Amino acid sequence: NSEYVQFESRSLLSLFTVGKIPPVDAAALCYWGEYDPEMFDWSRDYMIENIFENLPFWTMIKQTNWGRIAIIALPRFVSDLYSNQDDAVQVIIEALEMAGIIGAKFVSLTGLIPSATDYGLAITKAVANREDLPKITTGHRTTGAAVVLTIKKICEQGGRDLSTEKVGFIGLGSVGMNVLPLMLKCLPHPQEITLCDVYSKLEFLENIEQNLVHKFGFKGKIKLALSKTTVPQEIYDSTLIVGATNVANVLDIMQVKPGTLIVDDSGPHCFSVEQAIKRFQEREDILFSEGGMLRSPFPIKTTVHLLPSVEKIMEAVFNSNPFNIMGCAFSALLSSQFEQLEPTVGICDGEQSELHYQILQELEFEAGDLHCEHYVLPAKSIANFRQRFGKDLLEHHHHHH
Amino acid sequence: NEVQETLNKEVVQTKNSEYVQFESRSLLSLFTVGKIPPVDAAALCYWGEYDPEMFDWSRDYMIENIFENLPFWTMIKQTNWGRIAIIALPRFVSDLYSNQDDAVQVIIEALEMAGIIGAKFVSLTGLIPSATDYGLAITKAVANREDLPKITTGHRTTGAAVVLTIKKICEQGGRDLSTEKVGFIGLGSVGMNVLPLMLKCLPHPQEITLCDVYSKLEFLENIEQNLVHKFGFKGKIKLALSKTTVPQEIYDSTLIVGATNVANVLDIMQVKPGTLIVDDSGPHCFSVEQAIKRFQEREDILFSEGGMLRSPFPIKTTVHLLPSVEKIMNNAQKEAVFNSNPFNIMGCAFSALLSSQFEQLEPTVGICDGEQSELHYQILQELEFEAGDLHCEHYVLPAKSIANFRQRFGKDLLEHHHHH
Repeated sequence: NSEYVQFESRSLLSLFTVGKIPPVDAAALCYWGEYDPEMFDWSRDYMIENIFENLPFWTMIKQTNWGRIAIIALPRFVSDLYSNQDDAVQVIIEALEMAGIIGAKFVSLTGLIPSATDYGLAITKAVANREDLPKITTGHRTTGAAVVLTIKKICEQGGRDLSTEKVGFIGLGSVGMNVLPLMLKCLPHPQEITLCDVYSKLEFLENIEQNLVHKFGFKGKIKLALSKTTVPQEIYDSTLIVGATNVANVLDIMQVKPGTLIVDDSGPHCFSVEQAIKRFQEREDILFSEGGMLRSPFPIKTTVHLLPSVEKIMEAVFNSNPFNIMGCAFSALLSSQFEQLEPTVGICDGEQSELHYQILQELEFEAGDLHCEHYVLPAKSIANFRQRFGKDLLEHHHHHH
Repeated sequence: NEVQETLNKEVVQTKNSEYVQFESRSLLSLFTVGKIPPVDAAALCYWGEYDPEMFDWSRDYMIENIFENLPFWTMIKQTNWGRIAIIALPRFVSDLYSNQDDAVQVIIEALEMAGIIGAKFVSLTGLIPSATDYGLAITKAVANREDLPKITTGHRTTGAAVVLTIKKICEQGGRDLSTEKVGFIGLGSVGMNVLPLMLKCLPHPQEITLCDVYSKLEFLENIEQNLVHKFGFKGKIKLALSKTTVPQEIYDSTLIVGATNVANVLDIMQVKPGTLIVDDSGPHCFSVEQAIKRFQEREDILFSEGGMLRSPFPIKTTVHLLPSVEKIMNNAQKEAVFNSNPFNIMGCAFSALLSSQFEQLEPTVGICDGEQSELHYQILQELEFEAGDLHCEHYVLPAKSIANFRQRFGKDLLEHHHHH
């Protein structure tokens, strides 16, 4: 019941081969989340062998004003990619072969696929000098641009100036190392920056601190804090929290002070999504949103083909914003339309993300409106937040517990 | 549920042949991930006739929700000369006869799929030619297109297979063709191919009887005149006209070559003892079960398929059943059809591979230049090809029974029987 979301009962691969579906220009690989024994009544290995059949599954088509992109689901769960890298690389190459057939020239590795494939390098090992396959990309330079666009939006809608914010970064990984230099070059420098990571990355954080004062030109307070399973209480003194970590529920959403802004690319989210919604509905004292979601100026027509096996035991996709598309997936389409936006493999210099930011703003792209998975923060609640939690009013709220 | 579900599966994973092998996963999907090499040709087929007892679904439900109005790549034939894809159109026999425009449309879509998996030529097997004006209805719709593989009716190759079956049924029966009174039932597409080819490659018979429906009298009269001038036939030529059932005149024939599409026109119980029968008809012009019953009790006839070829080397066949249908066949002998002669392949399907390897063998659309079949016959012989062993659908004639026929109805023994 919408012209921008339509379900297709027949296989998209078959319809393509009979000339009923035009080729795509790019593709994006995803996985089936994590296995839940209450959702499905099969075992994990039975679903991999008999339901997914160890084959890539072309499940979605997104028609944008800048090309078409196919969504292909690998026949694995997220834990299966981490426990066997060789098998994960193998199923990706097969998915790359299918993506090349349907016309894709670039393929994004969405979710935790980079974190499990040496950020794409484990795949380039097996591709060697093969050319018949489309080129892979982690899309993390576009994800970083989407995070910076969300920082800009959550501060604008919150009625808060970034230059008088105390920003805390949880997780300085591939996406994290793209956001921090890009944030300083596109937005006003904050009053304070806090870097937080594992003990293994102390010298790593110590480096970024020194790069912050010389190379990036940050002249504010820089503090270093280390996480042990959970975040140090020091991070709760931050007024804006930027999360880009792979460990889940590291931030206690009930310990953040009233008026905190949270931008989290992490999927899974570094905080409890359900506890954040409940606090926001009762208190309306926080702003939190996805970090890696982009909002296109023009709507996107999404065709959906569910696996008939899983379709029986299933809203979710129809209950979506037709203007929204993930920055990681869209990155493959960007590389296919703009040769200057080269694909990214592994962790490398994050300065080039400024090109992605400029292009995204040139096309009148902005971050997706403030939302977290299924929940969209209502505009009237955001307005109530702006009137109640300006910088001059943060000290005048009771911090529970 | 799982536990037993998996057990069941484990067992039927009998996959027992190095020549025939079942694949539970989609052949199209396995191709797109580089696990299945491209093919050189394809063959289009259909799901036979719908009988409400075989399947438990409605005919419309199966077309819309089981076939999903899409072609189904169901088989791969790996021969020593190329690979062929067997693609099933989402239609039955009547769906092709009742709507030609829709039949052409789904055929176009099948050509599109065949081209993607690498096929350069596509055969129209079964009754598809008779339902698409022998390909002309498809050629008119693909006009001005260069992106699709070329279609062919393959009837020049089926005709070569029929002549090869005539040569084999006479050799195994211990009979000489030059002392046979041959009767042709149906001078259609393949019939107009076998008659000129038979005279140009095998010894001329003593007598020839042309038999068809009434409206084609002067057509039969004209080819009769072509028989005496074009091919130098100096034997007796009689013309009989059939209506509903063959005329008694061809029951006087000792070798019967059927090439008609109307079924049960020849009474197998009226055939004189010692008669040899080759039939391409699909539906067979005779009752198959009555022929098996008479052959098992009396062993006084030889009958076989006409359009089946036998390759000198075995053929590796990959079979992927429709998962919906696979559970309805369950574990009966409908899956014992897996057991088949790995040397056997239909001449119609094999024709598409022949055109992809030999440029002199042009695709055929419409009924034309039947003599040209001689090429098809010559190359096939140079490749050491022969007709399939004497068989009729599921039944293969045992060698001991064929020997009993040759011992009792050989070349010098036919004249010493009751009906001469």
